[PDB]
Amino acid sequence: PSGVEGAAFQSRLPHDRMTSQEAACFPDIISGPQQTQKVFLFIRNRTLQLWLDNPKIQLTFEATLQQLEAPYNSDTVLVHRVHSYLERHGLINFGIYKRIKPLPTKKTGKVIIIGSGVSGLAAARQLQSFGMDVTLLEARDRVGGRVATFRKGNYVADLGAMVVTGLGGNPMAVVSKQVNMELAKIKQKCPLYEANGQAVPKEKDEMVEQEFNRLLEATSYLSHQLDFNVLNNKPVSLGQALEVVIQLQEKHVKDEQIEHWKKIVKTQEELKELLNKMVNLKEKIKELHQQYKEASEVKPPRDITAEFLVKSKHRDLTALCKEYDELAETQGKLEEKLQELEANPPSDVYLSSRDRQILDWHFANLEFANATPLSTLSLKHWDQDDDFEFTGSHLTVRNGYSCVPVALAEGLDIKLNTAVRQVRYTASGCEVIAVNTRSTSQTFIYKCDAVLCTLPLGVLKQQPPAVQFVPPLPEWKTSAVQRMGFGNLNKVVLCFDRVFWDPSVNLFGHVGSTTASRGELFLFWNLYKAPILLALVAGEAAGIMENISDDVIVGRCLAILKGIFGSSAVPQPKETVVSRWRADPWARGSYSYVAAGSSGNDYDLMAQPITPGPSIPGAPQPIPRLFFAGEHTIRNYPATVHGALLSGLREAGRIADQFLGAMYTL
Amino acid sequence: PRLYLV
Amino acid sequence: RKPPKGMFLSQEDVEAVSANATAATTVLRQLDMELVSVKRQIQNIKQTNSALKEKLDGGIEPYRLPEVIQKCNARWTTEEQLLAVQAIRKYGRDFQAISDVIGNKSVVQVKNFFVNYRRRFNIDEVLQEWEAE
Ligand SMILES: Cc1cc2nc3c(=O)[nH]c(=O)nc-3n(C[C@H](O)[C@H](O)[C@H](O)COP(=O)(O)OP(=O)(O)OC[C@H]3O[C@@H](n4cnc5c(N)ncnc54)[C@H](O)[C@@H]3O)c2cc1C
Repeated sequence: PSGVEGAAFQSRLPHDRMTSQEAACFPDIISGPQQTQKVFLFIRNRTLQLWLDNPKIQLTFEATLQQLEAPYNSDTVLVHRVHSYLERHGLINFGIYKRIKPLPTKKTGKVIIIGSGVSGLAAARQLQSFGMDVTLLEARDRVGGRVATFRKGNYVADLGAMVVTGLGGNPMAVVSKQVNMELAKIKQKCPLYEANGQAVPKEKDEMVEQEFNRLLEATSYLSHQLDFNVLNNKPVSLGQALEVVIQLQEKHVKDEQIEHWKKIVKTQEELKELLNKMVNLKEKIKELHQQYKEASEVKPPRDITAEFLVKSKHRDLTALCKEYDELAETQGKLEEKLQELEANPPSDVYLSSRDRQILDWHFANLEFANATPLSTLSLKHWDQDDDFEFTGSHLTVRNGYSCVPVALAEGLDIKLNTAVRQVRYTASGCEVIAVNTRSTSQTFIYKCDAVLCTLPLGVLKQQPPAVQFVPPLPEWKTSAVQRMGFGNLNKVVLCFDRVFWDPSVNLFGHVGSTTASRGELFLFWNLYKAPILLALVAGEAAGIMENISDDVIVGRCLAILKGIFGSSAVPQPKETVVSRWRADPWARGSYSYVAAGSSGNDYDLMAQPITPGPSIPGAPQPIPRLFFAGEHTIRNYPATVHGALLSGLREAGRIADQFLGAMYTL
Repeated sequence: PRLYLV
Repeated sequence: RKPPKGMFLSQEDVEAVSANATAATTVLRQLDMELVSVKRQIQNIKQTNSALKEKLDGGIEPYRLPEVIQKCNARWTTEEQLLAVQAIRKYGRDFQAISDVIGNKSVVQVKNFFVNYRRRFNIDEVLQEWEAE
């Protein structure tokens, strides 16, 4: 879309309808008359358009009203309510922009942000823009968290986030205009290469892939239409479901054969009954011919009875010869009907070992996309976020993704090498106890009005806990933490001195030997300016390959590449890097997935802030003190950068509303 | 999620 | 509404393949043994039929009696009358058979005879004795 309505789409909002969040802030309008609403919606959309058309400068209420028309610019308290609402929830003026009105003289309220991942940084920038005292505590020696970017010489490769998943509605599309991001499209095509090192034929390729998608759609049918979602009390995984589908597909292949051969024996048994009849007729024709012959040996003259006997036997024979000719007719029809059925048999097998191997690569792809064994994904919900995916080509940050968190970090109080150990929240406020990662006995205490926690789900999962909450987090929250899935996927960076692969092909697969190793080095990326190949380790294999040294991994890398490109066409890699996210103490995995027994609803539970008990018993209900942002908190955009980004924006708004008050609700 | 599928 | 075309997933079959731990492998083997059972039964009857076909070798060629294309006549020679009475005794009301035995009489002329000479050839007595067989 384009124009005013396109801005609403780009901002993930329906252009012609008021959202649930809008209904909360403008309950007068939404319950009011249809005319008012359309005015409101326009004002909203028009303001968004303005900010979007130029996101490198702050959009003020002045500048907004300036560029509005009649009758829309007549009511200025409406325009102000709109502008503020949008600015509060980071729909306008977010990221890196030049401020027209320099920051307020002095700050209001104090917020400690745990972790300087993208969600953290996003929220921090916002809160500071709202004029609050903000300090981030990063355990690492760098910003970005799960946005890691390897750099050496001219080699640049992302060990974490890498792909901008389409600009159509992406808040990152805004960010990319604010930051020097070199965005390059990824060409869809991905040729496969079997264990031998030779390409899968386009005949096979196209119609294994087809079967894959067909098998997926099948599981969806099991899930929704058949409601196959519980089995022995345990929730059904996607893996379980796929297995069941494949089995039912193998069963059908056999059922076809059985009823086909069963049709042959029913015709083969008709032929048997006919041949028996034909033999018994040739028996009696043999006998009757003899009798007629003997009757014709009686030379004339003969009396009438003896004359009749010759005539009789003649008739009786041509009668039986008539029948046999009609039976030889029937034999001719059934004899070709047997050659009919035996000519075109049904499918021999559902999939061969060679087929099933290529299909396992497609499962590995799915296991990569979810960063987890398909036996862990929720059947019903694994894809619950589908309706919200952005439009457009997927792109790669060619100059490295780190450029984004780094750029966001500018002008922020970030305490690097500071590992939070304990969060203490009470009715009167919060203290955060952290240590120095280097000399771990050196302690820090932080006092604040509110704590925003952007700790990765894998961290919140640790047992025994890496961070202690005082008081303990409520049962509903910890249940959500356990229920949810935190996955794992690793990357192998190979830096060569020369390009030896197809320069116009961005990615190519490798089909592994067994199901067990289907994710092991199953995919390779050529994206960057420099000659760098990037190899993915996914699924079950991801977890195990962490116990294996770099040399051994880089070995297996070259082994596969040699088999594909030539034993002497693959040189020794100048620089090599291997990720270990599950081992990394500040991640404990890669990103989240909807685990079996979980749902999208859990992601909402994660976002719900914690309100402490009262100090003095019988004193009023306190303020919410402990807030959560992060990739694992955003139901509609989990496991992404923009997801984290938006969660950050979200919490900042909620915190600001809480501590600076919402003026825009009159 | 499904978004990353190659 | 319905499974993607080519995929076969009935409510019943889902329950059957997920009845226990390896109810999946059980069902797939019952059919694997069924397939063997039927496939050897094919070759059994294919063998049985192959034998019955060799016993029909040559057809009925050395047993065919050449076509006697003769012109239908109106007069009843006393010979033809006697062939009739005998054909009646042997075939009953099968007018077609009788017509072939005599050869030069149409199926209707045979029926005609049955009424005209019914008087003199006691055709009632002749027919009731044919029934007694
Ligand atoms: C291999 C891989 C590839 C990916 N590719 C993509 C992609 O192509 N596209 C995409 O959109 N997304 C991708 N993602 C996901 C994306 O990187 C994350 O979802 C996002 O960065 C999460 O941001 P966050 O702020 O929620 O968490 P993080 O970025 O992890 O931030 C949390 C921060 O808290 C810090 N911390 C942890 N424990 C403590 C403690 N005790 N005290 C103080 N600080 C602490 C951590 O060091 C970290 O900096 C990928 C992820 C992985 C693992």
